[PDB]
Amino acid sequence: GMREIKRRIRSVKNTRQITKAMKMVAAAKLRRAQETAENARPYADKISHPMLEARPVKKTGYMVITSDRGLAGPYNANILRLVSKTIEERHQSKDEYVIFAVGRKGRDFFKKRGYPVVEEVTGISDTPSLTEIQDIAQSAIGMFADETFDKLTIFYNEFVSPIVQRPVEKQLLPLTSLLPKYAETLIYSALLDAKASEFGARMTAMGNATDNATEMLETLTLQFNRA
Amino acid sequence: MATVQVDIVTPERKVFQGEADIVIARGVEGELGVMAGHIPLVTPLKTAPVRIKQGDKETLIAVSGGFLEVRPDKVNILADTAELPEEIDVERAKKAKARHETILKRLDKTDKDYLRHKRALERAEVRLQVANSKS
Repeated sequence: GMREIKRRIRSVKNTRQITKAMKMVAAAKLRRAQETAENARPYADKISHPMLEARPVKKTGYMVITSDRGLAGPYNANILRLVSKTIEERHQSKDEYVIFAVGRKGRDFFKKRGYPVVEEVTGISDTPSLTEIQDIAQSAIGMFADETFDKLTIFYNEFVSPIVQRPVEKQLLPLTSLLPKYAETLIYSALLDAKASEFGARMTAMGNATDNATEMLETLTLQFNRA
Repeated sequence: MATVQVDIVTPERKVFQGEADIVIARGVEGELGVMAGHIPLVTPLKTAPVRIKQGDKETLIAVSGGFLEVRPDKVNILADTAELPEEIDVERAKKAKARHETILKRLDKTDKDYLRHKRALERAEVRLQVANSKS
């Protein structure tokens, strides 16, 4: 009782080292996103369709957003949780939905349990700039634009506080209340919101993480001395 | 000499804010030299430079998209990929001069890339022609 409960101690120490230094970044990084978000607003604001008018009703397409390279507590395992609960009733058909998996953590989920996935956008980025999803966005529209999509949809990880963020699913292509660049930017709107939320969700799990280490450490330490 | 705003702005952030003396642009059905006192005017633009003068300092601008917006006062165009007279990376255009130009001759038959890389041969020529005007 004098050796590899100190390993447990040193290791738990190290973990403590990094979760807090990444807690630093979760807020370093995913607050910047807020800037690179409320900037869209400007152009996000300047505002029978090509067909982006309410029509019915066969093959629908999903676009579920998740972190790739994630360490953000549940906020990634409870949006997959939600596409995999809501499609549970929308699948008595073998149309097989089809998802546009953005982010590698949702990606892998979808290729372990068949879904399947017609697109898997490589490596998110944290900016995320202009040339990044103007593919999957553009081509997720392109599949409504003639015409294998009667409806599009993202699974957005909406950002309330940095302490919370809610699994939300919006609908994109069949609009509501030549120019569908709107759709493309809508996907910005979420892809951008989906970011904050992740690291929003990431520092929250990192503080909790740090703390949990301290605590747990302070448990372990009793064993360091009293046999 | 009066003045009127001409703020070309990409989806991300603003581009040219400063008041414009006299403006020029190349639309699809003609040439729109933006000024002051116009009526409401909206129509698809081209991949054209809108050298938005602010002190008689003239310089071509890189644009490829966006729609038009004109009034008795203001003018805001929601162009796609656009940048400043110096943000135009000459070297990123030296790649399309060997990426898109050297491949537009392979496959044909069905319409295709004479308008997904030759239209790109306009953005890949603007970032070299407009690349001159950096002052």
